[PDB]
Amino acid sequence: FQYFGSYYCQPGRDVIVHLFEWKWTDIERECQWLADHNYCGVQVSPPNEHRIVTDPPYPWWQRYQPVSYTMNSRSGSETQFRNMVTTCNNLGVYIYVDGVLNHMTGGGSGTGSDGNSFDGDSLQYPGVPYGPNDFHGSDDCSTSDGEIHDYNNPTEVRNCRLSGLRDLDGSANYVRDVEAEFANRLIGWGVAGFRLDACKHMWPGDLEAILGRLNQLNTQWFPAGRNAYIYQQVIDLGGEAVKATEYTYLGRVTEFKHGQNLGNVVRKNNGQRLANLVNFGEGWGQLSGFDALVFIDNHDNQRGHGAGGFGTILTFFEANMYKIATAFELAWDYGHVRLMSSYNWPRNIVNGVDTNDWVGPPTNGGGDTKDVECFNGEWICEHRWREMYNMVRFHNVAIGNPVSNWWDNGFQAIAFGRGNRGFIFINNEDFAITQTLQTGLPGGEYCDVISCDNNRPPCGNSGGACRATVIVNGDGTATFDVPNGENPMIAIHVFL
Ligand SMILES: OC[C@H]1O[C@H](O[C@H]2[C@H](O)[C@@H](O)[C@@H](O[C@H]3[C@H](O)[C@@H](O)[C@@H](O[C@H]4[C@H](O)[C@@H](O)[C@@H](O[C@H]5[C@H](O)[C@@H](O)[C@@H](O[C@H]6[C@H](O)[C@@H](O)[C@@H](O)O[C@@H]6CO)O[C@@H]5CO)O[C@@H]4CO)O[C@@H]3CO)O[C@@H]2CO)[C@H](O)[C@@H](O)[C@@H]1O
Ligand SMILES: OC[C@H]1O[C@H](O[C@H]2[C@H](O)[C@@H](O)[C@@H](O[C@H]3[C@H](O)[C@@H](O)[C@@H](O[C@H]4[C@H](O)[C@@H](O)[C@@H](O)O[C@@H]4CO)O[C@@H]3CO)O[C@@H]2CO)[C@H](O)[C@@H](O)[C@@H]1O
Ligand SMILES: [Ca+2]
Ligand SMILES: [Cl-]
Repeated sequence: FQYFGSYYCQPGRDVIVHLFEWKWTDIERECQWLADHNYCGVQVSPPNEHRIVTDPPYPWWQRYQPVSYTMNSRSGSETQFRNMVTTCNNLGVYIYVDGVLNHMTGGGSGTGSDGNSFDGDSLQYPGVPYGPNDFHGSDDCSTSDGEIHDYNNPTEVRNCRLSGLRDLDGSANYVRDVEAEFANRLIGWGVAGFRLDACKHMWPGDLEAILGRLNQLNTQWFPAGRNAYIYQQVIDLGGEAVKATEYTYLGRVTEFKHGQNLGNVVRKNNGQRLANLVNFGEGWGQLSGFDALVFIDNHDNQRGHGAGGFGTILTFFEANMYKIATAFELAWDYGHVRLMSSYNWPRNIVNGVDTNDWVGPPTNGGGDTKDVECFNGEWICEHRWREMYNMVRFHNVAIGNPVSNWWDNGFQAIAFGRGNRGFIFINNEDFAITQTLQTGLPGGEYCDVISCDNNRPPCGNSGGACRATVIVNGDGTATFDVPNGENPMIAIHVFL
């Protein structure tokens, strides 16, 4: 039985970006920028035919209610999808499909994004086709409303309806065949892998049966005999009967503890200290790095969906702390890193819940999506922020080097290197620090890539606040002058 947790990237590329609700034409155009900045790939929103919800008007979450496995979605047509995949693959930037296999729609009836009808009440999905026999039901789920309530009951979690979403019978050969045909069609077009939605709600044995039906990647671009890359969404913050460790034998698993812990640390919640990150990773009770897909925030928890709440996870709304957490995550050596890329919406937290957590992407009406224009107040484009992409370059130069030359002052300042390739100093204190440290880097003149454009003089001041150059002495020490406040961190590194 094959393992699907290994990704495939061009040399010098590694980090993934979730281009949440981006249209295919925009992702196709973005792949040139992503390749130039040595990102490895893109997670795309569910591309199959999905529900069109008009009350409320065209929420993002309509794409998590499949109507069929045809390929006309809010992000564009099948033609536009295949154009995107071909162009991106040709640039060495790969595509990971948000694959929604646990369920179809909730209740009610309507027309999906490709003109096929559905009826959640009668369990009729003629575009597939699925009927009542293809779903779990009262024989499989004994809760009074048929929905999931008790996360200490694995059978309930896996056989009942997640928030009323009609729950497919993943044990049936027909459903396994239909879902593998969908995945294999995507793979045949050049898709490199999948973010598998709601895997906590599916039996690992059913996922194993589906994955065992997959074809290997398309050799127009990928090496012969290469399994697709599979990472599985399982929210495991402890204290439940379904565990992430149940899924790691199939592929990687989303490590939600990672963003919870880094959010709490950088926020200094309940007396947390940055110095505690000295052993961050598996030693914090998390998955092994090889098993983990890691990220500061995702499309659910930036808007309170999933575990819930707004006092821990860091997002673009907390931009300064968010950059600190992401910089640490990119400079560290733990997990496959995914960066969220968001759109703005009128987040309105009332009694701990965002009342507008349903709002979809920038739109002119009718359920369309507007062309991306980064930094216009509608598209956030975190992956295009200099502090992000320069730390992606830092991360790339550092690939294969362990953490070295760790230093901490005991509280909210840390520093560490990656072999002889890069060094970062993070000052999360409310004061300024002047500290000479062994960097492990060759002597020379370096630029702070958090504030400057380049890694060596001329440093480049496109952001307007490029700091004075950092001198690494012949002995490898450098004196770091890091004021507290905005971007309170200095990162330096060598060239490839
Ligand atoms: O139709 C009848 C039906 O109406 C109501 O339900 C509807 C609901 O109000 C409406 O918002 C929508 O549901 C959305 C959902 O709100 C969105 O979040 C989105 O859900 C997908 C999500 O984006 C995915 O990333 C993925 O995340 C899931 C996890 O896989 C789950 O495990 C679960 O996390 C739980 C976690 O595991 C636990 O440890 C604990 O922390 O609690 C968490 C749950 O709070 O939830 C997350 C986040 O949703 O999977 C989701 C599904 O793909 O998209 C949904 C579909 O559009 O549609 C509902 C159906 O109409 C009403 O509430 C029902 O009672 C009623 O039967
Ligand atoms: O070439 C395009 C642009 O490049 C340069 O802009 C950079 C910035 O120098 C970076 O600092 C960063 O900008 C982020 C910023 O770090 C982040 O804090 C956030 O700022 C928001 C803020 O959250 C919000 O409160 C409010 O004040 O609006 C700010 C943004 O206007 O988001 C910024 C990105 O929008 O990344 C950009 C792009 O790399 C250069 O300075 C620009 O002149 C240039 O157009
Ligand atoms: Ca299920
Ligand atoms: Cl996810």
